[PDB]
Amino acid sequence: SRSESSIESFFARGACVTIMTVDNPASTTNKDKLFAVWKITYKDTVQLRRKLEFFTYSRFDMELTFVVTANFTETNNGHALNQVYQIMYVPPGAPVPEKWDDYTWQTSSNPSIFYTYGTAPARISVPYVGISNAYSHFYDGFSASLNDFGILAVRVVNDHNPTKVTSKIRVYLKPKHIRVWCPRPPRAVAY
Amino acid sequence: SRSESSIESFFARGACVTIMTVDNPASTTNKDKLFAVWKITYKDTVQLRRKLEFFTYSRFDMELTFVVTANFTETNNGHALNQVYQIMYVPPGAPVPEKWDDYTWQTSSNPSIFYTYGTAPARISVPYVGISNAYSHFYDGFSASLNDFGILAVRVVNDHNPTKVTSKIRVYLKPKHIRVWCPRPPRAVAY
Amino acid sequence: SDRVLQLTLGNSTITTQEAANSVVAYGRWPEYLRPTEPDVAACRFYTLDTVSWTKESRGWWWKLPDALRDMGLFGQNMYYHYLGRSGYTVHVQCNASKFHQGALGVFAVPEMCLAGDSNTTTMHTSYQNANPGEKGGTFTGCPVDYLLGNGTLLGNAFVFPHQIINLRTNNCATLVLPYVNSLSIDSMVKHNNWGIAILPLAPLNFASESSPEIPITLTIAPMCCEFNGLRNITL
Amino acid sequence: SDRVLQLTLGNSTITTQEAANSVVAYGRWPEYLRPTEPDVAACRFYTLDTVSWTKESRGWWWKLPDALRDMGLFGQNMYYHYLGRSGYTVHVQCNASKFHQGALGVFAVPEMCLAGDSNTTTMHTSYQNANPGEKGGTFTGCPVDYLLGNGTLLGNAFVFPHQIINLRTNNCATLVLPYVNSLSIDSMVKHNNWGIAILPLAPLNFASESSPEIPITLTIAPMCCEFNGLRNITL
Amino acid sequence: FTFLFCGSMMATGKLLVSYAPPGADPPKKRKEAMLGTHVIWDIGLQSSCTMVVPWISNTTTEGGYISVFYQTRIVVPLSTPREMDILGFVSACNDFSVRLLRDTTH
Repeated sequence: SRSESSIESFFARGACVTIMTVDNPASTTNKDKLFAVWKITYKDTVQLRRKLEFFTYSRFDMELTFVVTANFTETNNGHALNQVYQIMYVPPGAPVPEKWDDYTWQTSSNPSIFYTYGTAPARISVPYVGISNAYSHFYDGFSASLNDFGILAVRVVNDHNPTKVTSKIRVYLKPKHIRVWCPRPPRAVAY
Repeated sequence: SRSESSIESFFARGACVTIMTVDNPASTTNKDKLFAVWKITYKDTVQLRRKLEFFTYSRFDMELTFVVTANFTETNNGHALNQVYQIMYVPPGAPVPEKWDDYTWQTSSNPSIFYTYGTAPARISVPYVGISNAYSHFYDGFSASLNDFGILAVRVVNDHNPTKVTSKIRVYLKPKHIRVWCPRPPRAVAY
Repeated sequence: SDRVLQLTLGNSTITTQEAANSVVAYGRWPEYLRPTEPDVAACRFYTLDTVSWTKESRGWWWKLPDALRDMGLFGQNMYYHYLGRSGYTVHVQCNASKFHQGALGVFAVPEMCLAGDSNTTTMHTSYQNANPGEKGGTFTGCPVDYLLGNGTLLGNAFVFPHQIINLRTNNCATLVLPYVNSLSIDSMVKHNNWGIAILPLAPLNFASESSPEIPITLTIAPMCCEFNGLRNITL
Repeated sequence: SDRVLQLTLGNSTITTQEAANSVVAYGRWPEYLRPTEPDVAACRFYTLDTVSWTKESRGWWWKLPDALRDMGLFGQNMYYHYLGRSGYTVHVQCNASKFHQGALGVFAVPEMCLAGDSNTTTMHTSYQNANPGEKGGTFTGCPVDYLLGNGTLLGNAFVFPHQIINLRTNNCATLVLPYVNSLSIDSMVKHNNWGIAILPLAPLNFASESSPEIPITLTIAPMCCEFNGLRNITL
Repeated sequence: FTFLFCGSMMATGKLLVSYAPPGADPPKKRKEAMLGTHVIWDIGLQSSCTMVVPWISNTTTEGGYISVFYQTRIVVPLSTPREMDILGFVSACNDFSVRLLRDTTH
């Protein structure tokens, strides 16, 4: 009897990949400026990374869940109306945004999702968007530059509010329908 | 193998067309007065415009999505109860409103949608409302005055509040079931 | 084992051990991509630099097709074709007596990378150092031997298909590796498919004084090779 | 003549005149010796140095296979095989208008020797001077033009198979020459089978001022080539 | 690739269209291009030349090259303008398609 043990249940978990931070300041703070940009990789985390690394090749439908919690940074009795956050999924190779202003931010192509705080977390799925037939966790030679599933972009959709509201985008990934080729001994230590 | 490449997926995108601004002032501000009026065209934007312009004739079911975010303009600790915004879709050739007061604003014909802030964005659809068999992106000669899909109208439904709440209507358009006749070389530069 | 037979791939002459157990990588045979197909011209035994297994040795390693870059016909197609794929019949023989004692470990690592926990940046090593040709490379006690040169505790190096040349048993290694990679065809020049490494499992010990060390041999034959687009015939 | 068709010997592209009369040497077709057979690799159109037919010209000449020594695949087999034989489809086109007047003479001399009544000693000329490659040689008014460069009154140069590129007729030359020699196979390096020479029968005269001269082109295809013994693959 | 010879009916010559697939560098001398896939195109026989390009792939870093060479040279009849032109027309093949939709507008 061998079930839960199978591939489709070795990765059938919702593990965090990244934690991105945004804000809605009325003041001029260009550092953590409104926008948040992060390169879609598994590389940042630990848990999910080692798991995949048991193999050399893969194919997986890539789903993502975005729970978003906020708060008021300054010790003030100030207020804020419920907010919205546009989550821009960017497919590999496109123009990467900076200033939350730019044309790219209107996309007309890139799938984006607007979410209103204080509800059931954000959710989408990107099927096997491999430029090859598989996602090579390792690649020996010269073109490291992995595969690239794209980049995630989130900003505060609502305008500048007298009371600065800081938020966080906890990103989780369930690699549904995963397939793997030729295993390696796993990484002994830490990264 | 040619799919995503086909017409039904060349335009199967939700691209912004316009960003309209409203307010709920207790003070007398007749400029950005309560009402917002905008001529339904693709002409304002860039991205969506060039796309269509690849062809000379078209038919498309015209859907629209209205995400609405707000805020308090004045640096005050003042408050506001959740609001509602009547979105008036106006079919081409009707009386265009001014003062948010007028008879037209009661319509009895024009489809309008009331929305309560802080939920799933506003959504409707207008099928091929062409006075011809197709929407000519270009038309050579004399009657420029395009085709006219009508005008969008939004106001704050709730009465005057001591604390002035400014909102924005981000309008997106997915031209579902689109059909095109005789292509032109696309516009080289900018508009 | 006696009754050993030679196979002549037109030009090449073998005279194996006999047969005494062979290894197929994940029970798969090299078959054609479903192009320039040289067949017999570039599907014939080529012998790499015979290396010296010494008491002190840490091991050896080669990349595919890298090693066979300077190999006549196969190497031509390789250099004259942008797109290309192939298979390999690895044959590592090591002959000693009944007065020598040791165990050889031949592994087949698809994409055999080496060192640097600087995942941030891999390859790093220079193009020349990453591609040491027919002459081959050696592990060091940087290809850290007991970490497969790649930070991974060697005791598991048995994940990849392999045979153990145990002196007191078979004096040969026979590994068949069909084409592995995400791509259907590949830049042979730039990308290395397989990694044939040969490390000592048991050390080399010889009775009294004899052969102060012994020799290991790698002759490999390309299996069903093909290529795309004949580029400029640069001579 | 219109309706001209291209033939693609894998790599090569032709687009002939159309067809307008071809010549078979002694009504014989190149057939296999009844070996290394490259086929399509070395049986594909190669273009020699296009030369300039000028009022003043005396003629031009090439040796087979000599000219095609520096020709990719065919030249490899040629240099890598001690014993070897072949055939050739000589195609000499010369395009002008209805404002040019002249007559070109293309001859196929099996063993086209040049000069020296010193029968006592032939060859004499140096190995390099006897083998001028793709670039070709020219007659002089020493290859004495009206003596076929070989002491024999040119008026008879019509013994060998030939076509006359008469400007006002066909703007092409199509000569097929099966393998001729006493031997069944030969030292391609050392021995030249055929001699394609092209001399003016009528001079070049052009109306008023136009093309101060015109161009002649030699693209030839080896016909059923084979070789014996693959020597050292010297790269 | 399709070429239109924009010279006189009276004018002639042979040109050479070449394509060295990826990896190979531009073939600097006639011979180098000629050695590979080449098309000898006679002017004095037709104005229309078409040479199809085989297998290629994108990520918008190096591909192939297409080149034109004076196989022979231009034959001018009598007193005709010694400098005429040519027109090139590229078009996709049946097998040509696309994937992953992006943009650019300002």
